Amino acid sequence: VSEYELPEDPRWELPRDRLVLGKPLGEGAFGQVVLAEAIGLDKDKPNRVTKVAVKMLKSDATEKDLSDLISEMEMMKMIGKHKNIINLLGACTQDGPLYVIVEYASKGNLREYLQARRPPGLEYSEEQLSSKDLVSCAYQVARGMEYLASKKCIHRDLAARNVLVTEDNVMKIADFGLARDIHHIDYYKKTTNGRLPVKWMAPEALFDGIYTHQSDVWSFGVLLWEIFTLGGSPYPGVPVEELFKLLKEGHRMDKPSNCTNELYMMMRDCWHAVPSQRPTFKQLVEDLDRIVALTS
Repeated sequence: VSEYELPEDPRWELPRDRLVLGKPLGEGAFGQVVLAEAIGLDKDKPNRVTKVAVKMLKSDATEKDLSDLISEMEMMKMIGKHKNIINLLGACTQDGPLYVIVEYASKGNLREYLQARRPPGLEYSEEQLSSKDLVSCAYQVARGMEYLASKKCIHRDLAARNVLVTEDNVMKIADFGLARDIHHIDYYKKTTNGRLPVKWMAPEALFDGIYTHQSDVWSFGVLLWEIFTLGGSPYPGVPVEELFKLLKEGHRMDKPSNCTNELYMMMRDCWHAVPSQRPTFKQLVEDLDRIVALTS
């Protein structure tokens, strides 16, 4: 990207004056997000302003940070609108910093959201959620991922921290900087040493560098475990340095406390050693729907 100079796309281009920057939201690693006001997005009612989130490069940006930003933008162009995916609102691509303008989620990411609602239990440290609530979180994220897979897209970074919660408590998948398009190819091969959090990586992705929708399913299993620990961190006590060996020996996380055996069996299913023997996101959606219907 050190000189692939960005083209223009009038469909998505929003002039920089129609954007007013304010408080910073997220931080760290590959970029930076600030809260902003956008003047006349939907056009047909062009004098109202919308609260939006703006992704941009941070202070000491690297080539790959920029590459990731651009890629996130284009990927979100390809994916399209869906109820459970933070969708693209616009972009500032010419004559200044790259600005990727996306939907704003007032209630933060799923991990924070879940941790803010932990009952005063012994396995821990707002108002609590019912079982049907959590299972509905799982269901929503599953819908989003099913849609992603229908569009031949691999997220590669599916985790609680990358799921956002809206004002109406809707789940919306975010962070597409590492997302890859696998239209008309069997898999995606990763660089020699990856840039994705190890504890969410499927074994075939960690050891062999193969990414498919199935590895995303693995990640979703870890996400289930995160949801029903109400924001716990995967493989508690286990340092990354020691996870490898464990995974190569068949180690799997235990059943979280407040969790049915059906859901833990779903987690274990997502964590199958053989990728092809894992459920698809469609099957996961069907299952989670069935379970939602049988819960209160």
